[PDB]
Amino acid sequence: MIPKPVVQVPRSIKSGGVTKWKEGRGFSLGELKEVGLNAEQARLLGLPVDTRRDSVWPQNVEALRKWLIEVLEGKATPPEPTLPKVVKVKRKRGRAFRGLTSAGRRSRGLISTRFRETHNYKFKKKAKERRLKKRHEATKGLGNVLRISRIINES
Amino acid sequence: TIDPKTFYANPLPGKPFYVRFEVPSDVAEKALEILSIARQTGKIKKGTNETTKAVERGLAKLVLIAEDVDPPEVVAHLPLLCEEKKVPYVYVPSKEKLGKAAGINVAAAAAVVIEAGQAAGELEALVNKINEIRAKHGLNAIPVR
Amino acid sequence: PSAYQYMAMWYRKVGREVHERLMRSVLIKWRKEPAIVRVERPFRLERARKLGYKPKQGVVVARVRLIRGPFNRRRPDSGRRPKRMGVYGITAWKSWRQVAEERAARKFPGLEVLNSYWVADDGIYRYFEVILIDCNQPTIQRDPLYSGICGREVPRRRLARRLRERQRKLIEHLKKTLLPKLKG
RNA sequence: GGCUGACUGGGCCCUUGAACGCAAGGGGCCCAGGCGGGAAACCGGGGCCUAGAGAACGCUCGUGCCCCCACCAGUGGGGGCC
RNA sequence: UCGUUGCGGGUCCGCUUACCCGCCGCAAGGCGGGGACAGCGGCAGGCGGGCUGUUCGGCUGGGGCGGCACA
RNA sequence: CUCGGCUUAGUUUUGCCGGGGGAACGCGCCGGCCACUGGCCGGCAAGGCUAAGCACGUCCCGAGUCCGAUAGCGCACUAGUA
RNA sequence: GCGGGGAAAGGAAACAUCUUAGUACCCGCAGGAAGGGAAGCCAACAGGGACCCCCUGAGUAGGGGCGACCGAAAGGGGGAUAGCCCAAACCAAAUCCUCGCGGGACAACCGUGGGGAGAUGUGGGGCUUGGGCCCGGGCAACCGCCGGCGGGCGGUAGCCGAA
Ligand SMILES: [Mg+2]
Ligand SMILES: [Mg+2]
Ligand SMILES: [Mg+2]
Ligand SMILES: [Mg+2]
Ligand SMILES: [Mg+2]
Ligand SMILES: [Mg+2]
Ligand SMILES: [Mg+2]
Ligand SMILES: [Mg+2]
Ligand SMILES: [Mg+2]
Ligand SMILES: [Mg+2]
Ligand SMILES: [Mg+2]
Ligand SMILES: [Mg+2]
Ligand SMILES: [Mg+2]
Ligand SMILES: [Mg+2]
Ligand SMILES: [Mg+2]
Ligand SMILES: [Mg+2]
Ligand SMILES: [Mg+2]
Ligand SMILES: [Mg+2]
Ligand SMILES: [Mg+2]
Ligand SMILES: [Mg+2]
Ligand SMILES: [Mg+2]
Ligand SMILES: [Mg+2]
Repeated sequence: MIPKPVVQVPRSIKSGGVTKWKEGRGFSLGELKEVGLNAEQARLLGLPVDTRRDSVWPQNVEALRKWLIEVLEGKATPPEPTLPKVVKVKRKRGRAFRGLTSAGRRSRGLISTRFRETHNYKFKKKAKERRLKKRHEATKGLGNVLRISRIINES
Repeated sequence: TIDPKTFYANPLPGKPFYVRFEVPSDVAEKALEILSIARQTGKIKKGTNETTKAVERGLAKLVLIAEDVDPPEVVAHLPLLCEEKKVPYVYVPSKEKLGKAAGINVAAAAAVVIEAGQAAGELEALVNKINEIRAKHGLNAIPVR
Repeated sequence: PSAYQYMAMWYRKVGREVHERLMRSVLIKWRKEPAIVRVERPFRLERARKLGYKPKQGVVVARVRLIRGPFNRRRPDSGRRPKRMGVYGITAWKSWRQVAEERAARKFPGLEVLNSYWVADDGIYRYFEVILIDCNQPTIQRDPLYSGICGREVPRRRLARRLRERQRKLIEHLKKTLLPKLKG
C-alpha cells in the first residue's frame, strides 16, 4: 500500500489551539531527502511529491522508509510514475475574439485577482445556482425571512 | 552615463538621428575593408547583441554602425556606449555590405573588430581620420585602442 | 546586459525625449498609411521578443492604428430609468489592445493572434503592433512556443513506455544503492 | 429677603392607549450624589392643574485614565457604547 | 481646464512640420490659406420639457372649491 | 497616483475601461482588510501551455407508483402537414 | 462554452438610489466539452501547498433609500491528480523550411545538391529544489522524432441456447 502524506491543518486564530491532521498534497523534499530520493526519483517510483512544502514529518518519513523497503525488496509493486503520460494540446481558434490573449486576460481580471474572484466567474456561479435552485438560491429573501422570524420567535 | 538628449541634440539632415558625423564614402569603404582583413586574419564580431557585448566587455577596438537600420532604436544605443567606453566607431551606408564584409549571408546592422591581425596600421590611420572628422563636427577625439 | 536592455531605454525616462522627437516625425507618415499595415520588423524589438516574436516564415507583425477615447456609447432612444440614460464617461470592458488584436485577426483570416503591444499615441490615435502566426506553416508548427497555439499531440505509448522503462531502471539501481542504507 | 431643583445617576407607577394589544410625549412617588430657602418641619427634577408634542438612517456636540480597526507596535485617521 | 502642443527670439512677437481648410493629382506628391489657434478626446460649470422616468395625499351627505372635523 | 464611469460583498479597502501623470531592479520589487514608519512573515507581477476529475442533449440505449387519442410533444395518422 | 454590447415589465404595497440582472435579447468566437490551472498565493509565528467541479463554511462576514433585498472568501470533506515551456544571462549560424537525386519500417531520419528564412539572432542553454558562469566526479544519463511489425480487447451484421 502506497503511503499517503500526513500534514497539519493550519491552526487558525478562530480555532483557539485545536489542531488536526489531514491528507497532504505530497511528500516534502526534506522528507524525501531523509530517505535518499529527489523529486524525479520519487515521481518515477509513483510517490506524490510536493516540492512547495517546507515541513518534514517523522511519521511521513517512517512510512516512506517502510514502503520503499518493501519496494526495493520486491514485496510491493510501485504504481505508475506521477508524471504526465499524455500531451494533448488543441489548436486555438479565435483567441483574441474569446479574450484569451494577454489583453483579454487583463480585462477579465485574471492578472490581478483569482479566477474565483473575477466578476465573470461570479456571474456564471450565481446564474448556475439560480438555474438549479441550489443551496441559498432556492429561496429569495431567505436572510430577511430568517431575521424577521428570529425576532418574532426570540422576543 | 552620456545623456542621449544632449548627445543626439543636433541630428544631421538626411540621416537617422543616431548618426553623429558624416563619414565619406572612401572612409566607409576603408573601414569595410579593415573589417574584411580582420575577419580573414584577426577577430571580429557581427550583430548588434554581440557588438554591444564586446563594447561592454572592453574587447572592442573599432565599431562599425549601419546607417540604414529601419527601426533606428535597434542600434541607437551603440554610439552612446562607444563614447562611454572610449572606443572609436565609424558609420557605413549599407547593412547588407556590412554583413558581406562580416562574412555572413545576411545584413548586419553593427560589427566590431576584436583584434586586427593584418590591419593594425590601416586601423590606426582610419581611426585618425575618423578622429579628424569628429574634430570638425565638434565632438572630442577618441584615441585608438 | 544584452542589446535589448539598451533598446528598452528609449521607452524609459532616459531616452524618452529623443524617442518622442523621433515619434513626432514618424507619426506624420504613420497617420497617412492604412489603418492596418503589415510591417517587416517590429518597432519595439525587445518587447516583441519578450512577447514571442521570432523572424520565422509565417510570423506576421501588423501595425494597427485606431481612435482613442471611450467607446461610442449610444444614447437610448426608448424609455429608461435615469441610471441607464448616461453617455459621457461610460466605456467598454474591452481595451483598445484587444480591439486592435481582433481587427488584425479580421484582416489576416486564418492566422492566430499571439500577442500585441502599445507603440505610440497622438492626440487622436493609438498604435499597436500585433503578432500573428500561421498555424499551417511547417516552420511554425514545430516551434515549442507556437505549438501551444497550433496544437500538439504525443502518442501515449511513447510516454508510457519511456516512463515505465525509467521506473524499472530506477528500481534496479535503488536496489543496489539505497536498500542497505534504508535497512541499516 | 435669600437663591437656580428649568440639577447629576437610577427605579417604580398613572395617562396618552377604559375593560383589552400598542410609539413618542406628559404627570406622580421615590433611592443615591451634591445643593438652595428655612429655626425647624418641609419643599424644590420649571411655570397652581388639565395643551404648546417627533421614529429609523445620516450628521453634530457632550462624556469615559472607556472599547475596536484584520501578523505585532507606533503615529494620523475611522468606527463603537451612553 | 488637462492633452494633442513643436521651434526660435524678448507674459509677448515670429516660424512652420504638427494640425485644420480648399484646389490639382489614380496614387506618389505639388499649390494656396490658417496655424500651435482651431478642431478633437477627458474633466468642470452654465443654459437646457429638445428628449427619458416619475409624482401630483386623505377626509368628504357623490367628486370638485372650500375647511382640517389629519397631531 | 489622480479624475470620470461600469461592476463587485469589497466597505476611507473588488476588478476593469477611458483621460492625465508615471517607477525600481534582486543592495530590487510586491502582499499581509484606511495611510505611513519599524519589526516579522509570505512571495517574485506586468509572456505561453497543460490530461483527469464537472456542462449539454440533435442523437443511441435502458427504466418508469408518468399520459392513454379533448390526455400525452402542436403532430400515435400522406404534421410543422393542409 | 468563451469575449463584448445590454433593457424593461414586475418588487420595493407610490417612486428615483436599488432590485429585477450582467438577466432577456443582440454582435463576435471555439470544443467535444469549453473556460481555469502550477503562488509577486493563503495564513499567522502553527502551518498549508496548481486548477476545476461537488458537500459545507453560509445567508456568516460584508453591501444596501442599512429598506426591499443582495451576498463572499479562507478553512474542512470528496471527484481527480501533472507538470512544464518562451525570453534573458552565457556561446554566435553549430539552426530551421522546401525541393531534386541515393539510402532508409511507404515514416522519422541519413548523404548530397539547389532554393527560402536567419546577426533586427535560427539553434544550444534555462524555468524556485532560480539560473548563467568556473572546477571535480558518475551514467541508474537526460531530452526528443516516427507509429512500421506482432498480439489482445471492444464497437459497427449475427449464431447457439432446457422442458
Ligand atoms: Mg441570494
Ligand atoms: Mg421601473
Ligand atoms: Mg395615541
Ligand atoms: Mg385597551
Ligand atoms: Mg400632549
Ligand atoms: Mg489576515
Ligand atoms: Mg486650442
Ligand atoms: Mg472640449
Ligand atoms: Mg416630460
Ligand atoms: Mg404625495
Ligand atoms: Mg378623496
Ligand atoms: Mg377641500
Ligand atoms: Mg375514446
Ligand atoms: Mg392531441
Ligand atoms: Mg416575474
Ligand atoms: Mg413599486
Ligand atoms: Mg406603477
Ligand atoms: Mg477541458
Ligand atoms: Mg482548454
Ligand atoms: Mg448579483
Ligand atoms: Mg535563439
Ligand atoms: Mg435460436
